[PDB]
Amino acid sequence: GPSFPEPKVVRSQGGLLSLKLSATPTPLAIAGQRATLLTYGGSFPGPTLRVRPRDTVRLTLENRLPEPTNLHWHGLPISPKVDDPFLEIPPGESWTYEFTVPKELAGTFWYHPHLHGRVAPQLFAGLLGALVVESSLDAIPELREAEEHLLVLKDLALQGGRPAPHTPMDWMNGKEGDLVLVNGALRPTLVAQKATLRLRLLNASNARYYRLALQDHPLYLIAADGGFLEEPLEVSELLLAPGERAEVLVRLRKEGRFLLQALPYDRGAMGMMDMGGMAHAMPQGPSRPETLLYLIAPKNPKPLPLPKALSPFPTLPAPVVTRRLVLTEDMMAARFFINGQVFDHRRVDLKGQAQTVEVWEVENQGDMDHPFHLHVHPFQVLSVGGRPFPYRAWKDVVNLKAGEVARLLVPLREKGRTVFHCHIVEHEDRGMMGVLEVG
Ligand SMILES: [Hg+2]
Ligand SMILES: [Hg+2]
Ligand SMILES: [Hg+2]
Ligand SMILES: [Hg+2]
Repeated sequence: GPSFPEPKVVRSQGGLLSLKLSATPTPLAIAGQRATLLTYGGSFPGPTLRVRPRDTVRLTLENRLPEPTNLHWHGLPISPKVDDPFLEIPPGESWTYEFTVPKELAGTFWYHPHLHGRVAPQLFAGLLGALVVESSLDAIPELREAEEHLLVLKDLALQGGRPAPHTPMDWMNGKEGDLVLVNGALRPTLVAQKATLRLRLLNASNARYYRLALQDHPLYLIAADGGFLEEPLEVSELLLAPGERAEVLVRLRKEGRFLLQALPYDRGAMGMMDMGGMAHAMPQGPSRPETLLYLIAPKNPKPLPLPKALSPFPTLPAPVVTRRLVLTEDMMAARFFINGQVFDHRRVDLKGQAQTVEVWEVENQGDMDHPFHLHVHPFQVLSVGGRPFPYRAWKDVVNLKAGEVARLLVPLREKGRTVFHCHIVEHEDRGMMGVLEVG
């Protein structure tokens, strides 16, 4: 097959993507070994769904797992009556998700389970795939002529031919694995045919961070989680927290082999030690560097010029309310809180008005990085840690380091009950989630 493995794409036809997927234990070959994973569509990752604004999506999910499951349409500003975080599909049963892709939308999104208490083991086992919303912007020559690839960043650990079980420590930290894969492949080679690459990036890991850097090259950020930036932004590196997406242009500068690496990064994971007194928690420190893929540049590369502009970001109406949501931890209990409470599906925590804008101040008072996700309502990050964000774009996950405050501009779109939570998914399963009702 192609040197660079990417999930099979399923495209809308005549404005309709109609597809049946089964969530099923699947024997496959992964990273040179045989394993049974939990998959959608018999593959890991699941198939990439590729749609356009105004398309109809009709997706029937059949649950062939021994426990309930559902789908979360991550990043999609659709109704929570469709993207229903409380819906349970029992084992053996099916459910059809039907929605229209919003008109003003573009980017890389994804799908995976969202059932409180069950997310971490299901996601870790392989239940995830990408969804790409194509844009008329993709037709401008500076993007059209680029070579495009999806990179699904997901790690895994195997034990006895199956995903390794969660340990107590995994529930405290979020589980990371030793197999650090791209599209389910171990350190694949991307033999570029064009001098400009357009890479769509997805962190589908439970807890692992990817501090992305390509040897000898900057990256040009062109999209965040849920849409384009206003113009390309040059960066020397790019951190993708769990749940985040980005799109970058890579402008290959000379012939040769360049490593795309996940550089060392300390997200505040903890170990346990006993040094003659203490049996207490201790910092793991930074992750070890990982090579994600080998990028081979073509002969005499001459990259396209960058787009001078992408998409103008809407200036939003003036906000009508400010929220404050404080994140805390009880590490030894593996419990996690928002404003001093754990999730209760019966309890509404915030009540907001559709079509108004809110300011959300999210404060991490813990010692671990916590990536904060809000369903249904994409937001504009104004600042994090008191530093203004260097671009305007739609996001749905924002990373907060220990002590940091994020200030978000949150337009409320669809009416109904939805959730917000930490995207270190073990933390969500262990309580770090709340309920927003929009009316
Ligand atoms: Hg998610
Ligand atoms: Hg979720
Ligand atoms: Hg110690
Ligand atoms: Hg968290």
